[PDB]
Amino acid sequence: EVIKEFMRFKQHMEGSVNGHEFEIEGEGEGRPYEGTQTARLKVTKGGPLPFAWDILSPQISKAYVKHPADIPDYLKLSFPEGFKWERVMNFEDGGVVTVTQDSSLQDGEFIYKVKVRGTNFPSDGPVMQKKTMGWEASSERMYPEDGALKGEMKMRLRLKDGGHYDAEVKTTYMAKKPVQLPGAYKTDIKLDITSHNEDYTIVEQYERAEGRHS
Repeated sequence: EVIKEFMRFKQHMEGSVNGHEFEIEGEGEGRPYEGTQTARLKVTKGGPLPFAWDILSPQISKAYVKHPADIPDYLKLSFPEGFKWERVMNFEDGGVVTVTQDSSLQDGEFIYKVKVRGTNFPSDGPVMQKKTMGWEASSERMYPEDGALKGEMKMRLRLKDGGHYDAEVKTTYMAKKPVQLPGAYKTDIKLDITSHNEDYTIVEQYERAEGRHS
């Protein structure tokens, strides 16, 4: 079986937010059938970033989602060739992030390449002023459509001030081969930033994700 109980990944991310270009490299590890993983990220070009790390954190791994045996695990089944995903996050204040991502399995390790584009964040808003404080737990509504797997969710970012800053998120996950699509279900996800240096040029994260019937 190509996906072992323990799997590492390597990751390259590039992109721009509000005109600022960056690159990040990461390495992570986790237990795909348990839905858990951690990663060490570092900003390798464009640091320090003048925006909140938190808009980048959900772009850093859906092979690590626990599934019950009766929900086909389309994204695990796609390996070793892998899958691609594309996402839009529409933030409440008009900011937008679009993502394209490629996922493959090479010599026992997952390989991620991510391209992130964000724009129209207000300069006095919480993203450009770095006033965010991590994501509340999300529930992604998963469903087959057009021969792909889609996910929808409202994600909420905590704010330094006590409130929240929300995004509507839409993602399309497309396996490189037509492995078995599931029926509709939900995935419970919680992502934590477990360590960072002051300017977030060195960051660690943890995520747990588990699918269940809806």
